[PDB]
Amino acid sequence: EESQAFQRQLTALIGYDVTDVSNVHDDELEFTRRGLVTPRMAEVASRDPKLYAMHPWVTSKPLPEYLWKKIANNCIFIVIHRSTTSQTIKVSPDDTPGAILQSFFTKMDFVLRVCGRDEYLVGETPIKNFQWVRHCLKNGEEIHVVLDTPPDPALDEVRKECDRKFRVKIRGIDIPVLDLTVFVEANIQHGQQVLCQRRTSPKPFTEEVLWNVWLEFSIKIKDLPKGALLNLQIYCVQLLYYVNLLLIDHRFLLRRGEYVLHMWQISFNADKLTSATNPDKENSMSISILLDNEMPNQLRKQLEAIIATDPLNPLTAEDKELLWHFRYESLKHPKAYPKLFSSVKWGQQEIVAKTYQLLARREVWDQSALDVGLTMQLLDCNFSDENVRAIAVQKLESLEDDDVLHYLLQLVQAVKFEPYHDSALARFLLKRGLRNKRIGHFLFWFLRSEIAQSRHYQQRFAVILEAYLRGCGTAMLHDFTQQVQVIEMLQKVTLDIKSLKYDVSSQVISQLKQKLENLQNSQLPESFRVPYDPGLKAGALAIEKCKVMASKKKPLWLEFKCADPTALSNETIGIIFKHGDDLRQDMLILQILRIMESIWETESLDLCLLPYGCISTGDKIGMIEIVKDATTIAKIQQSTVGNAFKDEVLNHWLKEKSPTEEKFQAAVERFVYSCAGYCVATFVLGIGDRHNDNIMITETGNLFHIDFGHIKERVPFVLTPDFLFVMGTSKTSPHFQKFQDICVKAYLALRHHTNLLIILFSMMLMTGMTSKEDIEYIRDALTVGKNEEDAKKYFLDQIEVCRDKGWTVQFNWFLHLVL
Ligand SMILES: Cc1cc2ncnn2cc1Nc1ncc2c(n1)n(C1CCOCC1)c(=O)n2C
Repeated sequence: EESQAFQRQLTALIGYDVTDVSNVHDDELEFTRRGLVTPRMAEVASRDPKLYAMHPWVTSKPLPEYLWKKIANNCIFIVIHRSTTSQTIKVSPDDTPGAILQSFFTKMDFVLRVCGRDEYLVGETPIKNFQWVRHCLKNGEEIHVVLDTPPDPALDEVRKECDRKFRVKIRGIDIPVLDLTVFVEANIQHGQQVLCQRRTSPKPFTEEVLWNVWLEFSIKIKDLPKGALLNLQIYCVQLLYYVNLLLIDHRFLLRRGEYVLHMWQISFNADKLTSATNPDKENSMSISILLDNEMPNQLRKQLEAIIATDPLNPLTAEDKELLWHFRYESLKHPKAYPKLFSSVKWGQQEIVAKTYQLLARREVWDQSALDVGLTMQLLDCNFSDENVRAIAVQKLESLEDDDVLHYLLQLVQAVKFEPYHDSALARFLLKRGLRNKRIGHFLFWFLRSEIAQSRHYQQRFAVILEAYLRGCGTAMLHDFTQQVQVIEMLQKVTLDIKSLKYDVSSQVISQLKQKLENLQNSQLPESFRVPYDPGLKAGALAIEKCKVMASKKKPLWLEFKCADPTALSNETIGIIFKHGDDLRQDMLILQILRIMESIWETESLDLCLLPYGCISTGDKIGMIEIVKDATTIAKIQQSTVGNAFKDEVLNHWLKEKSPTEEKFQAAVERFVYSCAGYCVATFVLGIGDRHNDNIMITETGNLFHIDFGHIKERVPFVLTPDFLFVMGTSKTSPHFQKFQDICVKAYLALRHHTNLLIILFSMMLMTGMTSKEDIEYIRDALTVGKNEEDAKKYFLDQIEVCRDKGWTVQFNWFLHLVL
């Protein structure tokens, strides 16, 4: 009774009813729901109540060289607040919050919480290892902390509880509303690799097409591997409809009986591997089927060259036969594992057996230091083997919480490549999310994003999210309810306003202010956590400061009062609500940008990127962080010029925005670093040729790219004469020499992680955006196979292309966006 009311709560939180069984041909999902109860109960039981409640955000990574330079006399200052009194305490970087709290007991148990944020400085960790402390030192900000009560862990309450050949009969296909011919193609797939293919006779394409044909395959029943798919496709030759059926179910049983599968239409892609059937029964095409059944010196040199190549380089049959024959020598190299597991003939019982016998000897793999890039390779579309994939998830177990946040989005997307709903990787995301509130918060949104707009993976993700939500605790369930109610309310307003020329009229601005006033006094909760920044609690809408922006898509500019009084400022929380752009694509790029920032940190570099907050909430809709004191490069050009570009404008803008020369000199240095940062990052990703309306800058000189939704004279990246003027070049300058030095050092630093970026990219396009040629872009961009000296000049040439193009490209972009 109250059990049923709790499920409706979950349904509203998830955005999908998990109990629904109208779109299933088996009990996989229900078996998975049941399956995940154990990992859920196991993690809820093993987590420390106190640390789970306070969620301390910490890193074990060494403090970078640039932050060591910002700390004088091995002393950090912390301002400790309480009601009206605040004192500054000299703290050593190695001091534990427990020891610092004893100093505010002798110098005249409570907890140290960051001012105006739900972020605590607790646990056996030196302050230098707290992310917020690192954040403050990075931006040159004073650490303000408040002395208050630790939150009650009671609030985190969890509610109690055979030699025959394989064959398939194709009965027929049928579409309600369609003189071309048509045929059905049947494939036995195991991780992209087609083991066996069979076709039907072409019949005239009508509203109902019957065959009653037994399609005998070459592959034997015994040779079928677990995780193999019966891919059914309809070609008219152009492909129109597809559907997948797992030949061996979640119970290790060979699939039998009658099946009526509603197929997916066509507009490679993770959506093409889905075991799910089309929920649209009334309009979709459906298919009716029936089932009822030691090594030489030279070869080592050749093998080592194979192992060394990038993850995209294809293996020839020659390469594969070499890798397999010398699998035991190959097993001694963890970097070889993806290529070795691609040399496996999975449609042969004896070979798979030998592969499993091989995996028993994982000495080198197990002992090796974790390589994320290598681990990620084994979780892509090329590996359907549960045991192969499990060895990767095993390596991920050793990632610290800080690192899980870096890879979380890609890891959630990587669930799409899993043959079965319950999987080691799904369980891993469940385990990590339940162990940490920050991981859990993002995990919620990431999964909620896919459920909202992916009919291909909503059922699988909805099972995982229900599993999370059933163990996250009342506290967080309350937080997610407040967030879901707010965003649902605001999405309605976003779409309503878009429905009402690029001119923002008086009648439109009034209608928005009218709707927001109506929500405020109605059912909008008093406060809510910011989905892209869970540390911040937003309160009431500042209607006066709210507006509709003069754009193509007409987004909402919303401003909130901070719910936390303990904030040392009366700053408002700015959020943009937008319909028209695919923000899942923006989310993926931003996640890659943060991975690049972490790669530069390893080499003690800070290229000052601004990977702003961005959450996808539904179909072509979501929210974006308003970056305070920032403007568009085009708006700076519009203020002096109008519609033509002047080089002196940018440097002039930074001068008038600077109070002192001391702050202006810092603004120039920040522009040099940030420009170099975006120049390298956008180039590698192939999203460099951009209009200056899509590039922003802060009043503090920080340059940043925005609007990554959907991406002749071309340019590697945007390096315009106005950017070069801030560096002091029309020639060369000590700033421009510093710029080229940063670029090369940054570009070469990313090339040291070629395999990682290639995998992240390969996966990003498969789950977020395309063709083989689109994926191979990054190989050329990262100059795979070239030496550092040769690669150093390559990027220096790319910079020289920008200088030789000038304003040409920018000007042509201006013409493009004005028809
Ligand atoms: C960070 C960010 C990324 C992004 N991607 C798409 N929209 N979007 C908005 C963002 N945030 C932001 N913060 C402050 C802004 C601002 N955008 N804009 C405009 C808004 C329309 O597009 C051009 C920029 C301003 O005039 N100010 C003062």
